[PDB]
Amino acid sequence: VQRLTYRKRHSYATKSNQHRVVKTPGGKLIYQSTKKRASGPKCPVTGKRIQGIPHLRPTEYKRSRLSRNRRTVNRAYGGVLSGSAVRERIIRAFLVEEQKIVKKVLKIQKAKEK
Amino acid sequence: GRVIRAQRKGAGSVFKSHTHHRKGPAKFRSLDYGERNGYLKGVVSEIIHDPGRGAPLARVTFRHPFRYKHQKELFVAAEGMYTGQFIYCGKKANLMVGNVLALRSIPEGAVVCNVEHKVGDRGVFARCSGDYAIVISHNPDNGTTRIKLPSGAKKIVPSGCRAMIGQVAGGGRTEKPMLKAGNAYHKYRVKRNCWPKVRGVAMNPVEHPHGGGNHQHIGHASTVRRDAPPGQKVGLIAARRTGRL
Amino acid sequence: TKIHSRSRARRMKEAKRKGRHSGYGKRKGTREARLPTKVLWMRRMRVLRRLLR
Amino acid sequence: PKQIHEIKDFLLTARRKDARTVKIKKNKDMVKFKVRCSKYLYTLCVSDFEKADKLKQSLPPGLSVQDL
Amino acid sequence: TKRTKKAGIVGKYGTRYGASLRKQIKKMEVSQHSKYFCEFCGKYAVKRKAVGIWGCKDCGKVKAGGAYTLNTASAVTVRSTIRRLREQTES
RNA sequence: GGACCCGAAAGAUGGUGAACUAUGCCUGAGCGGGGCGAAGCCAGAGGAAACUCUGGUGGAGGCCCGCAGCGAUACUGACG
RNA sequence: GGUAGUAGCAAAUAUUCAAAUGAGAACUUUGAAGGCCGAAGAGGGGAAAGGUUCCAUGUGAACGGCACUUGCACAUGGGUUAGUCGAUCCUAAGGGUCGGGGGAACCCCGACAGAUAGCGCGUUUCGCGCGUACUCCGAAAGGGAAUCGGGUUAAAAUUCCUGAACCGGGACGUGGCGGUUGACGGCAACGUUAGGAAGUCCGGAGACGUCGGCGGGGGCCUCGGGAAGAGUUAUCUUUUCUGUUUAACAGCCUGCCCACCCUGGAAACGACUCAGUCGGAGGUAGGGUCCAGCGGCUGGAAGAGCACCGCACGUCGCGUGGUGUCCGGUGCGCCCCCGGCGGCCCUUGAAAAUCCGGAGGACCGAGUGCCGUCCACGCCCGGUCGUACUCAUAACCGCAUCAGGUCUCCAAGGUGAACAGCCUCUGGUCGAUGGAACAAUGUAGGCAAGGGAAGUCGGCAAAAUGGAUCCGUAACUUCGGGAAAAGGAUUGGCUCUGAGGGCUGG
RNA sequence: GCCAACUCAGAACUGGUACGGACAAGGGGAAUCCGACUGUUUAAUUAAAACAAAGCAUUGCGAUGGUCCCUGCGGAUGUUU
Ligand SMILES: [K+]
Ligand SMILES: [K+]
Ligand SMILES: [K+]
Ligand SMILES: [K+]
Ligand SMILES: [K+]
Ligand SMILES: [K+]
Ligand SMILES: [K+]
Ligand SMILES: [K+]
Ligand SMILES: [K+]
Ligand SMILES: [K+]
Ligand SMILES: [K+]
Ligand SMILES: [K+]
Ligand SMILES: [K+]
Ligand SMILES: [K+]
Ligand SMILES: [K+]
Ligand SMILES: [K+]
Ligand SMILES: [K+]
Ligand SMILES: [K+]
Ligand SMILES: [K+]
Ligand SMILES: [K+]
Ligand SMILES: [K+]
Ligand SMILES: [K+]
Ligand SMILES: [K+]
Ligand SMILES: [K+]
Ligand SMILES: [K+]
Ligand SMILES: [K+]
Ligand SMILES: [K+]
Ligand SMILES: [Mg+2]
Ligand SMILES: [Mg+2]
Ligand SMILES: [Mg+2]
Ligand SMILES: [Mg+2]
Ligand SMILES: [Mg+2]
Ligand SMILES: [Mg+2]
Ligand SMILES: [Mg+2]
Ligand SMILES: [Mg+2]
Ligand SMILES: [Mg+2]
Ligand SMILES: [Mg+2]
Ligand SMILES: [Mg+2]
Ligand SMILES: [Mg+2]
Ligand SMILES: [Mg+2]
Ligand SMILES: [Mg+2]
Ligand SMILES: [Mg+2]
Ligand SMILES: [Zn+2]
Repeated sequence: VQRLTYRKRHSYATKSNQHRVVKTPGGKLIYQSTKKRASGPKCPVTGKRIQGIPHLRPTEYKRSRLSRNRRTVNRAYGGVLSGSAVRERIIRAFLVEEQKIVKKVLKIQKAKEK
Repeated sequence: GRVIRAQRKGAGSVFKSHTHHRKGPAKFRSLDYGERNGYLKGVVSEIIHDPGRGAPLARVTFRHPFRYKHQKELFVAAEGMYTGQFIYCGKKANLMVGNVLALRSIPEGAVVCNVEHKVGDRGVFARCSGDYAIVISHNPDNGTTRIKLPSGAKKIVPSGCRAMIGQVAGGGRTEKPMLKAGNAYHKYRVKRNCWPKVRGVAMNPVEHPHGGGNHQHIGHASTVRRDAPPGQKVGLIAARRTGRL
Repeated sequence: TKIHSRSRARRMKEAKRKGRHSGYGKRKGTREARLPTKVLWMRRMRVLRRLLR
Repeated sequence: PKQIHEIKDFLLTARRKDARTVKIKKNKDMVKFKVRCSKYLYTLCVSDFEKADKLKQSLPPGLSVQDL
Repeated sequence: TKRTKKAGIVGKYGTRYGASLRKQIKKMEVSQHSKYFCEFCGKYAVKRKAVGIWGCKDCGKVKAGGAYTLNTASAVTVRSTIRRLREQTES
């Protein structure tokens, strides 16, 4: 039953001082630092996760470190809005513009009548 | 011969307000041409809890009148408002709960909240949970509107002062008994260092006029002068009467 | 390394499985501390629901 | 370290300038050919000793080769 | 089985604070923890998030209401008064 | 006038400490194993109905025994 | 000076035998035995604090409250190696300031009385466009770019050696990719190593309380089989003990619990959790997408490490060779991480640096070369300071080598509900000046016939009770309690019996 | 057919009635006084009936304001109503 010690001069069990126990080829246990759990991108409209993007730390998303396909979604507002949110936005825009046209036409017709 | 607690309050440094987790001041939009003449539309995006404040607050997003950007505001929530609702602020805004209107456009008998005192001050009256002001009458000659405040006082303000239609949300909070000291501790922890309170008669004479004596008692009338100096002005200040009604 | 054998522990485990040393005079915790009724209920619910499925 | 699954790709990798050395490990069940490049060590596993020998013969003359 | 004759939810307080105060707080305890009808999606899924804030788990709409109830009594009266005044102005 | 020598409790002036302790604020960390069994939920029984009852599930509490931690009641024990 | 060679040396269970050295050994070293710490340690590291106490050699005097051959003492030398661990960067509570306002002045308030710092585009270095009065200090536990095995010293290492990776920055070359100027595929969720773009605008991550259940992963604990070595063997024991390993990183696969997409349209309602809950706002069902991983395989990598068995020099080869490192089970188990629900709040539980994505499309290129290119490979560089050691019953504070005080990480087996008490393994240790005797009086710990509070101010102290299972439990009550009320019975060992599950096969 | 765990409940036999065999671990009951309760306090003679507490009541105040700090200038309550 080998007992371990911290590998760094951090002696407190904070969120940024998380470790895992790993067995080395030398037949002994050792600590290894593990990054804090991070939530991936979230859709502001629905509040649910954005599909197709892994949950990494902010610096792990850097272009030099992560492939473009892993941080991009091939759709309008891809990576920012969910598919349902984008569909809702498109439908709302189209219908609101149509209603604006209808209102303008109705106003013109009323003006012509009077 | 020692400074009393009430006196020490003014210096602060332990009696300052606890505002670390607050979400910023709640106020109307700055009065501008759009609100003065027509109306401007915003959308309620969130209803949030402001620590130390009973009333919930509403985040409202507006389109900037003359800049390509979003105008973000934090209003004191009126009861009945929801996320995704459209809020209309201006002189021509419709008389619906949640809309901000100039008092000149609000008919008599209307219930409003966060009423401005000076035109453009962005709201100072009737902001607490469950509170509201009532529009009494208008005077077009001097352009002044009369309102009844939550305390029952009648105040005259310029008719250009704005007010949100409806009452403040969160009413009835004070009805619930707290039942224990821990609830009060939690309540005042986010407000200020004003709890618990030690009675003056429990202190020694050196630090309170009520202190001292072989029995616990004030020893002189608890009513004090309005002009009594700090350190002597304790108890019932300038009381016109005392006791039960 | 100094000898510390597990033979006695294994023999005691065998005897306990046979049913020895399990009387009322060998129990210190309550029935609940020994085996929660919640654990028993969870086991029964899982078994019966799996059978029904 | 990276693994090359094709002898043609292994030869392409060994033909480039930055290929420093080649190490041939003789395991019981296969033969491993390791090319040391600037960035990565490329390992090719050959299950058959005949193709392993053919590869060893086909190694470029100018590349150092060592046996383990 | 009828676990408590009359205490109900306030049984968590044991024998503290007095019977009158326990009975008084029972109303708030029940109301603030009950579910409420959602007018936007027609479901009984409205729950209190914090004092005055009521969110629906199904459709996600959040409303500002009473401290311990979704709708205070005075809210309906205020709505009726505002509607009457708006109708008078519009007519 | 130092006024034969030594001696006050005090008074004044100008500076130094919150590494102890008191309180507010910011940012971290820590707290076995058991007992009681509130809301909510499932099933069954009685009854003409109203409704009542029973057995389970669940895990609330400035709740209880209690380890660490924190504290310090008695021996008016030891030491003194 | 007398006191006086007197008061004292007494907590933390404990020492003994042989040998070596030495003038001198109860106290130094080796071996053997007998004990203790007993994993919320007397073990192994850190933060503050100390500052050489760290390591080697030697030692007159002093000191180590007896002693010493000895040493945290003394003397002479040696020792702390970083692009990856920190500071450094960001901002928190707050601190310090310009201007302004006060002030005899030392100074006071602190972005509040005001022509802000500057920031982008193209360039004849000038023009154009944006520009809300602090671009300052403040965390070796908050946020945060990047390293892993193996080996090595008397004393250093994620810093040294070897091997293998990663991060940031710079510049080009080769190949590839697009031009329907700005890719392709999928009905879709979305997938593929590439696959335009400037002012302007928008979103997300960073980014967050506490408690309870359940589930997943890693390490540990535990059972069985194969093989290697060791222990016991008057008797039995296919038995007892030890070890039977796989790092960062790259590729492929897999796809928890959720979330999402397509077909379809449901009461005889169904599905479903330990608990909940979900469904014409589209359930069950069928088929898919995505998300986590401390999951699997491969490369790293057996060449390494470990165990065992041999040959050789036998004073100095850090020499030379072989065998194995295998196959399964189990769980309200223990430590850590994660997922998803539920409870609580008149409490709702940071900011910024930084990074990613998106809306728009001014502007931009050619025909055998041009314009772009977050793609692959190749090339170069990476500062400054800290790094020894203790972290405490002698390395910090308490005038000391003081039974006090001082933040935190790791945590085996048995009994047992249990990081309760007791015993044990790894690791540490026998350090508390020693010897002889067993007076009074004391300190600490027990017992005591008959009586049972008569003692005493007073039941002070001590004694009695105590875990678990079964039966049973009054007055009063705020109906929640009282309650473990009270009052009774049982408990060992051995040999059995019954009940309570999983997987596979029509 | 192949595996799997410790829980529970019974029955014989048996020992000098011993058996939660060490360890671990409430004494109980009937009343009076005080304080509701949990919490806090005189570091080094007093832990309590003292302090706080939820509950109850009173007083001032609508910002050109109430209370308070400041030599002055200006500040705390106030990111408030
Ligand atoms: K993607
Ligand atoms: K004074
Ligand atoms: K206080
Ligand atoms: K008080
Ligand atoms: K008095
Ligand atoms: K009194
Ligand atoms: K004289
Ligand atoms: K301090
Ligand atoms: K703290
Ligand atoms: K000697
Ligand atoms: K001045
Ligand atoms: K300033
Ligand atoms: K830091
Ligand atoms: K290395
Ligand atoms: K934080
Ligand atoms: K929660
Ligand atoms: K790594
Ligand atoms: K773009
Ligand atoms: K070091
Ligand atoms: K230290
Ligand atoms: K007596
Ligand atoms: K007496
Ligand atoms: K308590
Ligand atoms: K108490
Ligand atoms: K006490
Ligand atoms: K009191
Ligand atoms: K004021
Ligand atoms: Mg009194
Ligand atoms: Mg248990
Ligand atoms: Mg301090
Ligand atoms: Mg107790
Ligand atoms: Mg521990
Ligand atoms: Mg030394
Ligand atoms: Mg100045
Ligand atoms: Mg800066
Ligand atoms: Mg709880
Ligand atoms: Mg085990
Ligand atoms: Mg080997
Ligand atoms: Mg675009
Ligand atoms: Mg000193
Ligand atoms: Mg057990
Ligand atoms: Mg003044
Ligand atoms: Zn809804």
